[PDB]
Amino acid sequence: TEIHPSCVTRQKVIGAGEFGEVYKGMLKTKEVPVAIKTLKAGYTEKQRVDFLGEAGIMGQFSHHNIIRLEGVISKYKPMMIITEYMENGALDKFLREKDGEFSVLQLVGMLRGIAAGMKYLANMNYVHRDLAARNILVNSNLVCKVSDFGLSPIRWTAPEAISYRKFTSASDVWSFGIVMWEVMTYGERPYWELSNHEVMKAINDGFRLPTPMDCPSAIYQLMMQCWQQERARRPKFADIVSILDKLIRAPDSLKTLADFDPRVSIR
Ligand SMILES: Cc1ccc(C(=O)Nc2cccc(C(F)(F)F)c2)cc1Nc1nc(-c2cccnc2)nc2c1cnn2C
Repeated sequence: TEIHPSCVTRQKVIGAGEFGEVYKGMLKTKEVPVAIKTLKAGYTEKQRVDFLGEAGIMGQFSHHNIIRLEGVISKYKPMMIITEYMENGALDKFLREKDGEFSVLQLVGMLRGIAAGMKYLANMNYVHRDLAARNILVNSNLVCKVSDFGLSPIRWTAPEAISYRKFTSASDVWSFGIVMWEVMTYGERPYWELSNHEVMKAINDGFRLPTPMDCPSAIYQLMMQCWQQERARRPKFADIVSILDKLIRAPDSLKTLADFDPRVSIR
């Protein structure tokens, strides 16, 4: 959809872009709130291709858990990508600002949503490469929409994508496992203070993130299987969506928690 510049008003700056700013604003069709990514004058050929390519793929995406493209401005400068505005913003910040305020069923439902959007992207043969809670937006219905703000990560990346740039939907499944851990922990930093290199050496040496507090056994088992070293052994996003859907629809299944590895405090 081509949007006319007269239908768009920018208000706030809310981020930075490839060669532009990200704004909040209002779109006419009263006025829907929207987010606006601009491509400022002097952008390169390559930048133009990535910008309008991004706009095109977003326009072909149509799924509940994928950021919805309101429209594009391509015939006027600056060029713009206009999406629905997501009131609660990015999931990582959102969960960190709302620590403990959600039920396990709400959290697992946020994970089903993300995994559904990811299954859709993998099925459309789109490799995300930067799946993290910082790239997931949350609307006022707690509905998670996969997005990409393109500031690209090691900690969320599969070992083969690190080691030799093999980015696939199986590498996105690894990232999704990290996202599961981010969610169930209310936005804790994966591996905490380990450096990037220490994170790579811990993974390749077989360490995996431990269980979040208050995490259903089935949810930890699932993220653990997203972190298989052998990429062919990881669940497909269809497997993930399926398991999450069955857990949610039979919610007692989430009452069995995985053990939490503590630290001492004694009577
Ligand atoms: C304005 C905008 C422009 C682009 C995208 C986006 O996600 N594009 C994209 C690119 C590749 C792949 C995919 C995917 F497959 F994953 F879907 C999406 C999202 C937004 N919308 C927003 N951006 C930002 C934003 C914030 C900071 C930096 N960049 C962007 N904040 C927003 C919104 C909507 N609400 N809010 C709060």
